[PDB]
Amino acid sequence: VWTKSAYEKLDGIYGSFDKASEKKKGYVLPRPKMANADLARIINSDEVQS
Amino acid sequence: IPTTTVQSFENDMATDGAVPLPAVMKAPIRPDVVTYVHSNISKNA
Amino acid sequence: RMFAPTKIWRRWHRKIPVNQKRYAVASAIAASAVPSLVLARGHRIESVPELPLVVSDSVESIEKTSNAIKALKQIGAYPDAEKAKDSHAIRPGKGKMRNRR
Amino acid sequence: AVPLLTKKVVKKRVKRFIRPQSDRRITVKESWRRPKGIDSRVRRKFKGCVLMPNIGYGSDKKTRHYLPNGFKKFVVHNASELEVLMMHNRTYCAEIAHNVSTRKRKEIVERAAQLDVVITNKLARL
Amino acid sequence: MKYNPRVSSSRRKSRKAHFTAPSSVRRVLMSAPLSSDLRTKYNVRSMPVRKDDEVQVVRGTYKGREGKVVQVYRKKWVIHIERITREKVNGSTVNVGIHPSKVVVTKLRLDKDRKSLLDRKAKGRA
Amino acid sequence: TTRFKKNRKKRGHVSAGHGRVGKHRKHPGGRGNAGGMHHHRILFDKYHPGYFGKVGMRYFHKLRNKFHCPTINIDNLWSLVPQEVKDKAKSSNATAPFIDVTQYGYFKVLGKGVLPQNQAVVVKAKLISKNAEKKIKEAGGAVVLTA
Amino acid sequence: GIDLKAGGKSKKTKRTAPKSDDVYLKLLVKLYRFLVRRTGSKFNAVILKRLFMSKINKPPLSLSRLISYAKGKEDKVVVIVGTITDDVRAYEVPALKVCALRFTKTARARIEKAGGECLTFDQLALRAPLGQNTLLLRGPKNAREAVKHFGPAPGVPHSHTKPFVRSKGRKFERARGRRNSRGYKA
Amino acid sequence: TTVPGQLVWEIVKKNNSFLVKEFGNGTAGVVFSKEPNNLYNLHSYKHSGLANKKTVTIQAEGKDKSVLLATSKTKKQNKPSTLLNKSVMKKEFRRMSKAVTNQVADNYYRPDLKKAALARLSAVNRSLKVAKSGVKKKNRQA
RNA sequence: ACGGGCGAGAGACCGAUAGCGAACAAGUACCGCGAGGGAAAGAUGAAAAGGACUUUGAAAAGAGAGUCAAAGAGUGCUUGAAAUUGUCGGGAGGGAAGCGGAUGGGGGCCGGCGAUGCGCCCCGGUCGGAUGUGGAACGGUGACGAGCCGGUCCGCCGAUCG
RNA sequence: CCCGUCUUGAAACACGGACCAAGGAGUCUGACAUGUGUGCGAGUCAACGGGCGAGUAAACCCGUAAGGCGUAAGGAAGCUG
RNA sequence: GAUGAGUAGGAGGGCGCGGCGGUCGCUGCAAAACCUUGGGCGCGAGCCUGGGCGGAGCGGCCGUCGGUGCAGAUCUUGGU
Ligand SMILES: [K+]
Ligand SMILES: [K+]
Ligand SMILES: [K+]
Ligand SMILES: [K+]
Ligand SMILES: [K+]
Ligand SMILES: [K+]
Ligand SMILES: [K+]
Ligand SMILES: [K+]
Ligand SMILES: [K+]
Ligand SMILES: [K+]
Ligand SMILES: [K+]
Ligand SMILES: [K+]
Ligand SMILES: [K+]
Ligand SMILES: [K+]
Ligand SMILES: [Mg+2]
Ligand SMILES: [Mg+2]
Ligand SMILES: [Mg+2]
Repeated sequence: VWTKSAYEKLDGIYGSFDKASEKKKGYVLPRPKMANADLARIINSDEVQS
Repeated sequence: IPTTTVQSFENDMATDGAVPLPAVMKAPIRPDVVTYVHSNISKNA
Repeated sequence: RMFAPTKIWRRWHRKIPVNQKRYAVASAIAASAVPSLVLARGHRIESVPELPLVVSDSVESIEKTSNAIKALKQIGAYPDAEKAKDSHAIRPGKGKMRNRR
Repeated sequence: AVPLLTKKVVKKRVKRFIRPQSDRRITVKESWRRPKGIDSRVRRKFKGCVLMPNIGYGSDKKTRHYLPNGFKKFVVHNASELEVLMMHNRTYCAEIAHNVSTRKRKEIVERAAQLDVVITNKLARL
Repeated sequence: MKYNPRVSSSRRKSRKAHFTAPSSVRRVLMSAPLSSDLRTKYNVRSMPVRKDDEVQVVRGTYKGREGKVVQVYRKKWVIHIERITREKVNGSTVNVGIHPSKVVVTKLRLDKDRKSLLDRKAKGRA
Repeated sequence: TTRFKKNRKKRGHVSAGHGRVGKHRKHPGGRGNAGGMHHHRILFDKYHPGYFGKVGMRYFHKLRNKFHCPTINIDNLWSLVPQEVKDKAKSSNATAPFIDVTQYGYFKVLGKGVLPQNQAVVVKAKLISKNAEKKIKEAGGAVVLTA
Repeated sequence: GIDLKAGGKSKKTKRTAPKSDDVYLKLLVKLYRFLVRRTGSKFNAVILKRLFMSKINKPPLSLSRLISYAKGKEDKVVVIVGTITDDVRAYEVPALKVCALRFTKTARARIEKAGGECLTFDQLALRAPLGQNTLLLRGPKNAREAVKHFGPAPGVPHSHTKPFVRSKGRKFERARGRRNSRGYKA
Repeated sequence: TTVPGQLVWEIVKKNNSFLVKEFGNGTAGVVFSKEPNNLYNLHSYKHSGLANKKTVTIQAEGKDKSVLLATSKTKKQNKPSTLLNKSVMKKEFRRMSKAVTNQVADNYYRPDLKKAALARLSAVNRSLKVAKSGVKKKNRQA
């Protein structure tokens, strides 16, 4: 259960993918090996099925 | 950006929420990393 | 004398990289927003309005446990607390006499 | 309930693999242990001696772990756990755990009768 | 949750303290609640059990019995009441020990010290 | 982690994997580096050439601070320039960036690699190699000596 | 009896799945298993085989080396099963289409600023299902410290294998067997 | 499943509070799933009630042969309280079967589990009838 | 800095052959001229309510009887394995016994040990019955818009079926 | 043919084993090395210490030109690179 | 489709014991332990269960940890 203030502070604490965090010096959130984990969308796409 | 609703209690007067979805909520979920770190740090106490 | 008597200078502690710690914390926070994972972890969230559950800042000023319970009921998180209270039990095994009852 | 299994159950061996010399020494239990002695006739597989188990005795996979009644065992501790077999009553049977009280056993038996789920030990604590 | 650093939550230490408590501490440990009427009158919840106090048992086989206390066996952690007794095989009568926490005080033997303690207890409650 | 130790898999196998004949005795070949010349000579010679003997002069009370001399290469000089200084230098051809490698903690500049193309550089250092100085001069910059 | 070695069974071991527990890597493995099965593409088979490999068998590729290998082929999608690291010795970064398991922050920033894109293998499947117009690259596998200690023993002739030493200096394995003036050389 | 169901399955197939395992990890291992939105209570990606956006839920209502048929709403995945579109059917088994078919298969919701949904509905209906009128046959003849 | 002294808080530690040698009148009993050596030993019951009384016996005790939820808890008293022993019952035995494999005699055990349902008709009893018309809430798709499509429940006119 | 063991060779006129219960033996630590998993990457490592904080031995945060390892090697050395 | 010997030795997958972080349960309508020509599952380590006794606690599952598995050692203590 998040309070509104804590939820708002989350962005400044953990930063994002693009910009860095204010509370963690030089930290950037990690990126996954898969951009889209929806396997069905990729497997049943027009490109693969063609 | 997705928006998160803020629940309002009876006492409060304004139902104004609309908090943008923080980037950390879309971070990769890695059970292996979580289990490894948890098991290693629980030893520290 | 026991074989290889235990010694205090056993490596009790671990030094995990801060980046890996932060990775784990971010992963846990991201998982907390998935209703399927929250249910799979054993939490009763069938009555929660939406996840992530964000409540008004007025809750921070509550002083009485009765008011806290009322706030939990209002936000729909009270069934989980009730389950936790009902699960109260004595620890099986020798741990109950090791100050973990 | 009509069991789904159709193939006959075939057992390659129905005798236990008893540990050698467990008949001779009381301190030596019956639970199987493979001899490692350099001269052991059992290890060397001398004819007329104690037989050693091996994968060749493996049961047919289709009939493996199937009880004589034609179903498979599943231990249930309460009526809530009983409902898991609602869609598998033709392949799985329920056995009530040994520590369940008679009061809960009655409810489990009633629910299983409602659900057409076979109980192997429905007469226990009656 | 305990926060005072000079109090222990250790089960061993708590049990040792309770079972090695001297007589003065045992007197406080052997407290009993007041009846409803006395509670309303004095604004006090519980009191240490005294010799000449009227007590009604509320638990055990003597749940309905009542009478005057005749002995406070602190060494045995019990109290004895007037007519709460039993017959031996010999046939002689012996009092039955009752724990003060399992009884209710219906009438207190009042003196200067008892009145002062009652006033002190009521003052904090207000 | 005890449960993953291989001795657990060897429970009930008598010799614990150390053999019936050879066995596992206390110190069958001596302690530590014993026999370096006599019965471990083959090992020492084939894996540790140069182990025995002494070479060179001694240096009583040798302090490393007076030999401290970090080095950087001209291929790494550009990385020291901030981005704003870099694009200012790219825009303006009438001036050259002035890098004091001492402030970044380098005493000597070595001439490995190449510099950015058609870029003059003024490098100040305590020492420099002949090749590095030649490369800087060819690039059109200059070298300054400091201490 | 039959005169066969080990009853005719194989004695070689190769990876058939990733040893890692990364769920995203598992999903990629499923994707490329399907691609290999239903397309029979050599590129897809190579990608699937490399997805199983250990860390040391997926060495990183430097940005400067990537640029050098992509020179003259900037229109093709460069694909590496591994990490791509930044190089401070590379000055000019062209626009490149790059697919890798992971990018360092500096390398990703430099590629995006230069005007390229950093792609994952799911995006690579969407773009080139059969690996068409791709440049498949591998990092330097044998360029690591541990490899220098492999090979012929340091003490045998013609051997340049690095020895194992706790410290470097005149007193550390330099006297006998390394000089003509102390016994023998090599 | 606010994140893809494939990822959710990759996470929860190893362990979850609804997983029931018995008889060890050898040949004797038996596995089941307890989540109410699993038609066959099977621990598989197909039937998983946790790793699928579209899920079918069929159970018995409190009283009067009422069967609860619920479907997970595709867009309200982040709203557990309103995540299930519920329908309580009190009519004949024929009407219940028609409704289940219409809500599961005819709209291409989850055609792959139409048979499972119909079988679950039949089992629930039989269980309700037996609970009302007591057991009357052993159902042992083939 | 701190395995001594006084006083405190904790533990992923041991649980009476473990843990200090010592959970107990333990550095005790006991041994040695001496320096020294050094054990074993915890658990009735909620409460003694700790077994009155009769009878046999020299007595210890036995047989009755009484207390207790319980003596199948009776003061070396929660529970009570194995080795080993007595009694009864079954069985076998020309200088070992035991054991592997296959049947048989005898015994013991097993009713999910082994079913009685299903389909089509007639009679009777209950519960519901459109693609029509209104209401309640809601969903699939689309773009958590429009449009299209759709199920559940309730109220009526017909239909007269399941 | 009686197991265990040493042995070229054991049923051995080879050694241990009268019987039962409980206890009973590749451990912890330091320096390395290969392999594998994980994070970051020309960097990496905050737990010497400091700021705090489950009213707290945890968790969280902090690297100024700190330090270790790596980022350059060859010489006994001057020294060159 | 082919194939199946294994001492020393290596490795994989599993069984079992006691804690810790979680999770799901059982128990005075009787837990643990122990007993039993009751029954069954697994090639096996073992496991599930009927009946008895006992009279207060215990188990499954996912991770993780260890003073974690005995027939021998003229092994130790106790008992016979
Ligand atoms: K035996
Ligand atoms: K074999
Ligand atoms: K070995
Ligand atoms: K050997
Ligand atoms: K010298
Ligand atoms: K002792
Ligand atoms: K008793
Ligand atoms: K021997
Ligand atoms: K002998
Ligand atoms: K550094
Ligand atoms: K020289
Ligand atoms: K548990
Ligand atoms: K049994
Ligand atoms: K465990
Ligand atoms: Mg016996
Ligand atoms: Mg420095
Ligand atoms: Mg231990």
